[PDB]
Amino acid sequence: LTPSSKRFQPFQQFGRDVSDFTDSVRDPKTSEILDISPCSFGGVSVITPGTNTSSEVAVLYQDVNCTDVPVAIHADQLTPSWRVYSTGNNVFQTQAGCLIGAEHVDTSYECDIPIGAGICASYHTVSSLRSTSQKSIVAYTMSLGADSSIAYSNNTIAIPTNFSISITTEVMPVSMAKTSVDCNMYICGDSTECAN
Amino acid sequence: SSIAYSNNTIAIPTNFSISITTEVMPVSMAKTSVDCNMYICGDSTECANLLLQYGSFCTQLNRALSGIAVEQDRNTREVFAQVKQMYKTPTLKDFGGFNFSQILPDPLKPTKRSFIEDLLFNKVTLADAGFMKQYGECLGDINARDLICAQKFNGLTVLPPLLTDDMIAAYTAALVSGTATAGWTFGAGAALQIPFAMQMAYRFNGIGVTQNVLYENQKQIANQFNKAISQIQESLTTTSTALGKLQDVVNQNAQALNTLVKQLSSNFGAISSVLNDILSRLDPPEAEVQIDRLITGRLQSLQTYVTQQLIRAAEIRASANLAATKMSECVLGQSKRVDFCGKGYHLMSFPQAAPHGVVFLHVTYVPSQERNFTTAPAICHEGKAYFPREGVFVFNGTSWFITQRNFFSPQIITTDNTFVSGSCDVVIGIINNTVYDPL
Amino acid sequence: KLQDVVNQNAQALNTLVKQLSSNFGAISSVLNDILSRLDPPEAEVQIDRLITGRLQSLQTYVTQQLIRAAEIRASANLAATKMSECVLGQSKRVDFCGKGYHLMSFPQAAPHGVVFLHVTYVPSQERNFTTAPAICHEGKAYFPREGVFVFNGTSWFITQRNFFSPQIITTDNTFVSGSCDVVIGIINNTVYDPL
Amino acid sequence: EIDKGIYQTSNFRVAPSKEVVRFPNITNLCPFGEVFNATTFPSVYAWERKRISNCVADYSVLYNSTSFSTFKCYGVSATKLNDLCFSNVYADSFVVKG
Ligand SMILES: *[C@@H]1O[C@H](CO)[C@@H](O[C@@H]2O[C@H](CO)[C@@H](O[C@@H]3O[C@H](CO)[C@@H](O)[C@H](O)[C@@H]3O)[C@H](O)[C@H]2NC(C)=O)[C@H](O)[C@H]1NC(C)=O
Ligand SMILES: *[C@@H]1O[C@H](CO)[C@@H](O[C@@H]2O[C@H](CO)[C@@H](O)[C@H](O)[C@H]2NC(C)=O)[C@H](O)[C@H]1NC(C)=O
Ligand SMILES: *[C@@H]1O[C@H](CO)[C@@H](O[C@@H]2O[C@H](CO)[C@@H](O)[C@H](O)[C@H]2NC(C)=O)[C@H](O)[C@H]1NC(C)=O
Ligand SMILES: *[C@@H]1O[C@H](CO)[C@@H](O[C@@H]2O[C@H](CO)[C@@H](O)[C@H](O)[C@H]2NC(C)=O)[C@H](O)[C@H]1NC(C)=O
Ligand SMILES: *[C@@H]1O[C@H](CO)[C@@H](O[C@@H]2O[C@H](CO)[C@@H](O)[C@H](O)[C@H]2NC(C)=O)[C@H](O)[C@H]1NC(C)=O
Ligand SMILES: *[C@@H]1O[C@H](CO)[C@@H](O[C@@H]2O[C@H](CO)[C@@H](O)[C@H](O)[C@H]2NC(C)=O)[C@H](O)[C@H]1NC(C)=O
Ligand SMILES: *[C@@H]1O[C@H](CO)[C@@H](O[C@@H]2O[C@H](CO)[C@@H](O)[C@H](O)[C@H]2NC(C)=O)[C@H](O)[C@H]1NC(C)=O
Ligand SMILES: *[C@@H]1O[C@H](CO)[C@@H](O[C@@H]2O[C@H](CO)[C@@H](O)[C@H](O)[C@H]2NC(C)=O)[C@H](O)[C@H]1NC(C)=O
Ligand SMILES: *[C@@H]1O[C@H](CO)[C@@H](O[C@@H]2O[C@H](CO)[C@@H](O)[C@H](O)[C@H]2NC(C)=O)[C@H](O)[C@H]1NC(C)=O
Ligand SMILES: *[C@@H]1O[C@H](CO)[C@@H](O[C@@H]2O[C@H](CO)[C@@H](O)[C@H](O)[C@H]2NC(C)=O)[C@H](O)[C@H]1NC(C)=O
Ligand SMILES: *[C@@H]1O[C@H](CO)[C@@H](O[C@@H]2O[C@H](CO)[C@@H](O)[C@H](O)[C@H]2NC(C)=O)[C@H](O)[C@H]1NC(C)=O
Ligand SMILES: *[C@@H]1O[C@H](CO)[C@@H](O[C@@H]2O[C@H](CO)[C@@H](O)[C@H](O)[C@H]2NC(C)=O)[C@H](O)[C@H]1NC(C)=O
Ligand SMILES: *[C@@H]1O[C@H](CO)[C@@H](O[C@@H]2O[C@H](CO)[C@@H](O)[C@H](O)[C@H]2NC(C)=O)[C@H](O)[C@H]1NC(C)=O
Ligand SMILES: *[C@@H]1O[C@H](CO)[C@@H](O)[C@H](O)[C@H]1NC(C)=O
Repeated sequence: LTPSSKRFQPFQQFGRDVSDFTDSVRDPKTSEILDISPCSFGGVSVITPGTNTSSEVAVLYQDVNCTDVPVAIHADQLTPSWRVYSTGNNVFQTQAGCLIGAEHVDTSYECDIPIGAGICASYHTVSSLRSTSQKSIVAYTMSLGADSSIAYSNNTIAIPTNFSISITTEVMPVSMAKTSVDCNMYICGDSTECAN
Repeated sequence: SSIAYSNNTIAIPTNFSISITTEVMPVSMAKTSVDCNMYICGDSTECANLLLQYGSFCTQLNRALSGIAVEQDRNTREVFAQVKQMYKTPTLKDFGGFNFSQILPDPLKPTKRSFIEDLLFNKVTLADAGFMKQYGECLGDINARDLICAQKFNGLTVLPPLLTDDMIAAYTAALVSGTATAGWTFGAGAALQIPFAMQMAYRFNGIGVTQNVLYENQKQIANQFNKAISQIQESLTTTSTALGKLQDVVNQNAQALNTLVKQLSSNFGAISSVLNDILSRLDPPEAEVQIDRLITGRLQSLQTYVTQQLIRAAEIRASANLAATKMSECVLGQSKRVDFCGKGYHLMSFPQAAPHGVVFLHVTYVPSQERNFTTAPAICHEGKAYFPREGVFVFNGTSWFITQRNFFSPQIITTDNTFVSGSCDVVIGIINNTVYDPL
Repeated sequence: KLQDVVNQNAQALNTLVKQLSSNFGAISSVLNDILSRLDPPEAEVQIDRLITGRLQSLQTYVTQQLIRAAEIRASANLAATKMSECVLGQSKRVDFCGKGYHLMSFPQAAPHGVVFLHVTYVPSQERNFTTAPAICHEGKAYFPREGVFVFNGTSWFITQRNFFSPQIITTDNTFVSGSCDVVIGIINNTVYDPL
Repeated sequence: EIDKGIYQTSNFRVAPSKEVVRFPNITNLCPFGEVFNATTFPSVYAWERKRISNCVADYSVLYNSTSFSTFKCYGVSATKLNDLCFSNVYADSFVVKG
């Protein structure tokens, strides 16, 4: 419940939008109009390197700035371990949202876990390597391809003096499992009354 | 149209045009996600418990939608990331008199996209700007409320693509630069450098016209190329429906999401469409009856949405596979398939990024200004029949000549031009003429 | 990819099985329970609820199967095209069979699929040269046929594009068209005459 | 057991723990003693309608005096009546044989 700027007709007690969600209410005691908002603001995504590998995670909040996440997720009502992911030192801002719990490095690698908007995540060793064996979730900009220089000139050509024989492999599905369903068995399988 | 079929008469073009046509192909759509619990029984614990009893349907629906999203990213990667080396944009964008300025990005412009790509990104209206909404933008006045906030309040969100428009523009710039400097060679194996005029002569050979036709008429061909690009830019700058297919994809997705939201107001045989009303009026048993009715209705509508999305994603995937095939066959090579790249004889092709799609500029050779001639299948010299190789016999007004089919260039009939086979009797329409012997 | 197809089918079938334990607003997910507890009328109410739920889940399964079969059919059509064009012929289409210049191809059977071994030619070890569009001999311009004029350190040669094989410039190697003035970048050189 | 990757998660973190109840301040309770305990009641054909407004409907006041052989609610539940506020209520009164 929050204060609202919604303007109400003199006698209407609540307001609803097209989906019939109750957007606003009027307080009977004070006659002020309050906005009602959903408890969960929007989607959150957990990034994990595999429970096999680690128990570390990163959290991505899709619609929020990094300044607004503790309010957006109601950190004061969460457990302290969630509040650890509400705010911190490892906080990064992406066009996908705010990403918390991943170290941001300026090296660009091939995409491993796609965060979005050009940002990927991985499980590299920490750059500092103080423990020399620690590994952290690392967030970086995806590398599109290898940098190459080709020199355009007039009156100069490049001609191959050699060749290689290459054999590559291409895997193609052509079929799937043929399945049959005896719907009478699936629903009311042994019951005569149900079959009727 | 009237075409006059005759024996022993042929039509041969004396001129040509450089034609640049444009082809718009969708390659992806909006990646959407649904928080099922938010959509049905969004803030109600009691309803959520009932939903748990109902089934594992929400896991399956979310799985389907996430598969679709990963497919969208795969589509874009397959179409655009077809080159391993990111060739740098050349400093000088004029090769042999051919102007690549409008195709390539401009260093002075703040935008990293090229001029034509700027026009394209202007053409499509929405480009998913409305779907994204920051925190706190949905609280406001009655006029401030819009459909996107209704989507947010009910668990329907749109995920951003993995590749940024700047990265896609970088891919297309690398492709165009590699074509300008390396030619067709970078498509397979290492990138060999070639002057643009020599690459154009190679393309002309691929069409069937000889190299000298390109080299002698180079200035005219360059001017026609530049004028065709200017016309492309002018047609794009004025309002048009060239990009109607991309807009159609956008509109379909937006309308589907809006219908999904509107279905929540729909009653399904319950006393009310609002869950809180029946919760606050009815005791838990009959409340569970009504709530189960509402759950069934909303689950059914969500399933409808996801099924239509799977079918649409299949259409988009077929389109993206075709676009990848065109990038391989039209951009990294010269295609001998008829009408696959351009209408004429395909010469070369350029990719441009468009919102959720690719635009192909196909450069083709179009014969024109045909002239009628009299022809013979063969020429009887002494006792032997002579057949042209890579040519056709045409009677000019004065004498017989041999010419290439696509371009009228008369040549003397020598023993090198034509080969000998058989005798004069078998051929129908053979005519008497001298065959020059260089020795 | 083959493993993905296998996994999708197995997972869909498992989901179909697990949906039977799912209640659909009936008192019980077990049909025998409501049959043994309730008299036929209210039993028919509950059983109709269960029937509708299970029929819906089965219909979901079959619709997903139709869509997956459409994907597999597109893949199999492409595979048949590749067998026609890569295995029974030599493809001039770029990147349709292999990355390089396609040379030949062999099929191998795989579980519910086919694996194509594409043999291709990949040029390598390129060398830079200086070139000319044409060669002005006496008053006439000479254009190569099936080659490029290339400047070796000593003298001009003509070679094919994909493999460096220098050849002497003879009248058989090159043809004559037009005059030296029109061409841009024409260079003076002798053209050997075999006679 | 989770493989590596990024997964959208549903909200399990935050749940309500407080209830805020906001009713209009109405002091007087509804005149059940006047409506139910009246000297005379009308006939069925001449049935009388009375409007009840600006009051608190607390049926517990009837527990030590009135029996209610029949008490049947249709649109709503009887256990919900204490938690509801009505925009308008009418009372029709008459007498019939059993
Ligand atoms: C190849 O394309 C480039 C486009 O980047 C051409 O450069 C541009 O040429 C136009 C035409 O001159 C210039 O814009 C206009 O010039 C006219 C004068 O004719 C003037 O009245 C207008 O107000 C405007 O200035 C423009 O400055 C110039 N540069 C750029 C970056 O657009 C180029 O001429 C083309 N041909 C080549 C390179 O041979
Ligand atoms: C219902 O209660 C509210 C209190 O919540 C009353 O509002 C108060 O009114 C007095 C007199 O006007 C003010 O001094 C207080 O500041 C008000 N309080 C608030 C919170 O607004 C309201 O008057 C009451 N209504 C009735 C009919 O008694
Ligand atoms: C989140 O941060 C962005 C900046 O990255 C804010 O966007 C700016 O908003 C101000 C105020 O409206 C504008 O003047 C700027 O032009 C915006 N910048 C950009 C790049 O869009 C945004 O308002 C922030 N959101 C919240 C809820 O604080
Ligand atoms: C082929 O057609 C083109 C297009 O009309 C001709 O190019 C024109 O040539 C005239 C002079 O003959 C110039 O004044 C024009 O400016 C040219 N136009 C363009 C667009 O370049 C060309 O001459 C014709 N060639 C032959 C052999 O017929
Ligand atoms: C070449 O000449 C022939 C005439 O000898 C042209 O054929 C005529 O074309 C006109 C065009 O409308 C028709 O109306 C006549 O019926 C045709 N008659 C015959 C006998 O062919 C032919 O069109 C000419 N071709 C070109 C390219 O000009
Ligand atoms: C095709 O026939 C024409 C006559 O219709 C030939 O005419 C040439 O005309 C010019 C100027 O009139 C003369 O200078 C040439 O000497 C003529 N050629 C001769 C006499 O062989 C023309 O040469 C013929 N061949 C073509 C056009 O390739
Ligand atoms: C091309 O077609 C013309 C028109 O039919 C043929 O000319 C005829 O030939 C027959 C057989 O010698 C004569 O009987 C007719 O009198 C001819 N008609 C005319 C109008 O000349 C001609 O023979 C055909 N040419 C070829 C090579 O088949
Ligand atoms: C091409 O020339 C030959 C030889 O001059 C022609 O063959 C002669 O045709 C006439 C008439 O049919 C005969 O009387 C001669 O006996 C033929 N000579 C031989 C050696 O066959 C032939 O007709 C000419 N072709 C055309 C189309 O006129
Ligand atoms: C052929 O020689 C030219 C130089 O004449 C090479 O071009 C240079 O390539 C290097 C490679 O990194 C670049 O750093 C230079 O900037 C280029 N300079 C010029 C003037 O081109 C070319 O790479 C050589 N090609 C091969 C295949 O060795
Ligand atoms: C290309 O130029 C080279 C010189 O850079 C020519 O050199 C040949 O070198 C061998 C051994 O040094 C001699 O035996 C040949 O006689 C030389 N060729 C001559 C003198 O013509 C080479 O021949 C040239 N042509 C190629 C490599 O095809
Ligand atoms: C290939 O490009 C070079 C470099 O621009 C050209 O060399 C220039 O030619 C102009 C015109 O004569 C001169 O004014 C410059 O001084 C030259 N620069 C250098 C560094 O030599 C060359 O002409 C071009 N070759 C062809 C065939 O177009
Ligand atoms: C190829 O050789 C010809 C003939 O020797 C050169 O043409 C001469 O060029 C000079 C300088 O421009 C003139 O003074 C002569 O009058 C020209 N002669 C003729 C017959 O045109 C030509 O320049 C040479 N080409 C190159 C690239 O050096
Ligand atoms: C219904 O109302 C009548 C009238 O008020 C009640 O009768 C009164 O009962 C009280 C005892 O509580 C006596 O002290 C009064 O003298 C009675 N008055 C009259 C006029 O008879 C009666 O008790 C009420 N019944 C109920 C169930 O509330
Ligand atoms: C995953 O668990 C297995 C034990 O079953 C272990 O052998 C393996 O090393 C683990 N993977 C890691 C730690 O990356």
